[PDB]
Amino acid sequence: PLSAKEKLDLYCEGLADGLNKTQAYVAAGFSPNHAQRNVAAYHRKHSEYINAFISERIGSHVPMALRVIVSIAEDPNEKGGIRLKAAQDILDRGGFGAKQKVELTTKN
Amino acid sequence: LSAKEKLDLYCEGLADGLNKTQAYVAAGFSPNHAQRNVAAYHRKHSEYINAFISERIGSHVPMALRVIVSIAEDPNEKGGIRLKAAQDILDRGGFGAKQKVELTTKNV
Amino acid sequence: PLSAKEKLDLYCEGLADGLNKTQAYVAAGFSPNHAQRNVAAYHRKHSEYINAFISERIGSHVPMALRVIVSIAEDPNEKGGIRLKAAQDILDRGGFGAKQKVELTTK
Amino acid sequence: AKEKLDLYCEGLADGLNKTQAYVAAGFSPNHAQRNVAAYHRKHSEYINAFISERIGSHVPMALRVIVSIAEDPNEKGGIRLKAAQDILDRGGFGAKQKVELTT
Amino acid sequence: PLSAKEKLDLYCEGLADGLNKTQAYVAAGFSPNHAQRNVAAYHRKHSEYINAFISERIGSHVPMALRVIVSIAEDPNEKGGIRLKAAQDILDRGGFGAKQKVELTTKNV
Amino acid sequence: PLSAKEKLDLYCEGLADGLNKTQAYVAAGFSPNHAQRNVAAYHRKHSEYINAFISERIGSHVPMALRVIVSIAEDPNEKGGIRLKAAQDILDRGGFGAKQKVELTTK
Amino acid sequence: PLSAKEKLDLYCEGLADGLNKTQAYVAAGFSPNHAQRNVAAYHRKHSEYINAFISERIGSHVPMALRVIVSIAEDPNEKGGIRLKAAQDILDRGGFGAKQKVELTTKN
Amino acid sequence: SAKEKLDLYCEGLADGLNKTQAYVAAGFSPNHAQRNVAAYHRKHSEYINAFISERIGSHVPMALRVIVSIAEDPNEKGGIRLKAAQDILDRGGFGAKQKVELTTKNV
Amino acid sequence: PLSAKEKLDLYCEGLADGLNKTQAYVAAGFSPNHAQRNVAAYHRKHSEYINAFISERIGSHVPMALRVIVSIAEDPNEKGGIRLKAAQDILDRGGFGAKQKVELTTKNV
Repeated sequence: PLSAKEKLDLYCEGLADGLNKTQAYVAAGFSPNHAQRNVAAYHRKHSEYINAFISERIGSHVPMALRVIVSIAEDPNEKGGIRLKAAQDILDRGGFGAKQKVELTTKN
Repeated sequence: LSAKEKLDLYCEGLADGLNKTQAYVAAGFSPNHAQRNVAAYHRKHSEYINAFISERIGSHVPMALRVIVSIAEDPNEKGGIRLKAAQDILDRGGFGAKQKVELTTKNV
Repeated sequence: PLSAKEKLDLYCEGLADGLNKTQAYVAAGFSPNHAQRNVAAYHRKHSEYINAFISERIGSHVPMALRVIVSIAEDPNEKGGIRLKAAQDILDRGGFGAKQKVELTTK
Repeated sequence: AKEKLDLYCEGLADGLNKTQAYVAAGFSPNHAQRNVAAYHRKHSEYINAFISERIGSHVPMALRVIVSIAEDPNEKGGIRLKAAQDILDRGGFGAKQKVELTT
Repeated sequence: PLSAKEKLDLYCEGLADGLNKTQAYVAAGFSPNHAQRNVAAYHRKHSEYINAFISERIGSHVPMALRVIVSIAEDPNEKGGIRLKAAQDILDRGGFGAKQKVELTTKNV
Repeated sequence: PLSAKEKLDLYCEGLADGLNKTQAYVAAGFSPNHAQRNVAAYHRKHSEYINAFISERIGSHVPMALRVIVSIAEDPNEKGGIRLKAAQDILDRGGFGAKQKVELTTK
Repeated sequence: PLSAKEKLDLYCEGLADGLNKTQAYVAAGFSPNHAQRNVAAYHRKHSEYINAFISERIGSHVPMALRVIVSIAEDPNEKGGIRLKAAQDILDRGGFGAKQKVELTTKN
Repeated sequence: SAKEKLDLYCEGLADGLNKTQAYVAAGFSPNHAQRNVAAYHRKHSEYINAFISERIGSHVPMALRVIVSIAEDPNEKGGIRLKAAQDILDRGGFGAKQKVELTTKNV
Repeated sequence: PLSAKEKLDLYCEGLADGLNKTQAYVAAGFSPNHAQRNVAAYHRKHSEYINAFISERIGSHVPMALRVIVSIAEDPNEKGGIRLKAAQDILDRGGFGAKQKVELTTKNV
């Protein structure tokens, strides 16, 4: 007796690691005999929620990436080019770069 | 069941074994009329197969996410690879690029 | 009792595999002496269909490439950068990608 | 409640765990997997602003790294050139034209 | 007993294979002694047909290239990056590709 | 006896080199007793000026960069590719390099 | 006695091959006492024709390059990556290419 | 004198890259450094930018001569010579440009 | 009488080879004392012509580059990737190029 969206979230969490749709479906608590078509219909209904959830899991891992990038930028034992790319990366994300393009339209 | 279930079974065989005729004969079809029916059948049902294979491509995204997270968190990986994976998840998380200034000239 | 279209499709498959205009022409089951002008005329007549066929042939190979990329992503003994590129590719084709650019016109 | 949220935000930014950073902010320790989800999706924009400010905090370090690489005589030539070009690009001196012909 | 179109076709074939202006000119069957001034006018006259012929000839080679790319994709003993690039290539030409970009115009007038 | 603008400039310069916000705050000459809260409010207030200062410092380092790029271009015992990239770069900043695109829009 | 058009073409050919303005100028036959005073202006006169001449000369080498690319693509003793790049190149020049891009415009 | 110290301060920044250091090296008041250099630099930003843009224009013949020498040097690596030749041909006014567009809509 | 239009071009040649503004100014036969400012002002006056002249000098070097590229393409002992890049460059210069792009502007305005 659980929220249908919460059992859907359990299905999503089980799908994110163990990589099988019907397996996560029955692990979400559905009919084990009416299994392989009902998981397909359920997935085809709530596709947009699944995409938003996957983007949420991507966003959950960003602080690790930030620590990695800063540590590489301040690492004295790294190659010069990799430090330069890390410093460039955080400077770009900080709001500094530029591009000047000149256009010339010779129409016919 | 419905001929559509035999078609999706045929699509499953096409997704794994890379042969039109082999996936045809695995569906339970004519072994004598082999080159004839699979070509017309495939040329008719293109959109369902394309949607099915794009769904199969999407089926592997948790694996790819786990791989990228592992490369970012693997302590013994090269500096450049850790930096590039971290840049990738930061970009997919919603932290990105920057400015461009335009200058428009026109034909005499 | 064979269709012109079917003969044409056999000629296209033979051109994709046996790599010669006159050779694939006669392998389609045609006249071997009235060939060198006739195969050229036949090719320039049905060019759009041959190109559509070749795109169908390219699409015939996408599951192999899909398996290749998934295998490269799942290989524990592969170089790090290549695994990363394979996973990036699967994430991009799955529908999660790149972002913004700001415009400012000085005219 | 926002100051306790900032406490939780720093704990999340450094220790990389939702439930642990939740209880490390001085919040309810028993019921974790449900309330942290609602709180996290609730203040998403605040967390994003928090992380973008933290990204901006490291900019002086990056600038110093790039100038050091540009001034190092024992650095490879290609890396020195890329760094000097990079600060020149960020300083406001750059590129040029592209001509179009539309039929 | 040949027309201007068939001698032009022989001229184009000789130019595609034997690579010489006077050589491809005379293999079409003209006078070899007073050649160097007239070939410039001839080529500048039928340039577009030669270009279309050359693109046709390029289109003649696609199955060889396709076979090479597929073999590289299925070759297990090839470097990982080249196998990856090849699989990416056939997927891109097959119709599975890229994605979004957001615009932000801070306008002037 | 110096402006809030001069105290802000010293705080920003200290922020350029001196990492601690609170360290750059007290080195700018403010109250050391309540610094860690007041530096947060002060920084969140004057964000645009600090960003402008950092862009000013980036421009402050450009003559060094020009000297390095021209010197690497003039180095007689340097690799060809690096000399080529530097010469290309200064030629591009001088106002050279062209690129043509023909468009065909099928709406 | 020489036709002016043929003489200009000969001067152009000398620039194309023997790499000198004054060399091709004296190779046309011109006033011996003065050349530099006029040759610079003369070159500035027929600039567009010389550009057409060099654009024709680049096209003169196209079948050789095509043979080069086909041989590199079909040579079995070449690196895998170079074989792939050559095959890709001839496939692109044959007319088979790239795909989509999504736009999202936020206003001001 | 004042102009001499103005451009010498910039060349000193080009040589050892520090504003207070180049200010005290330029030959003005050595006693007050951190405030007077800030005011002086903020005033003449356009002047230093124009000066360095002129200095860049001073070096373009060097870049051209270096590139031509790299292109015609017979014992240089092949790829570097090819990149140099491509660059000089591109700046001479010769490049490829094809592109077919197809703009759709959600209706 | 050397005209100001042609003497400027001689100064331009001196700037392209002998690499100094004031030195080329006095090497045109000017006052060596009227020095550091006068060459700067002269340069600021005729900037567009100086740029056009250096562009003619840059255009002067294209035949050598073409010779080099064809030589690299024709070298039997050159690396495969480098010969391929040379052939790609000359094919692009001949008029054979790029390919498709699909646009889709689905947004909430």
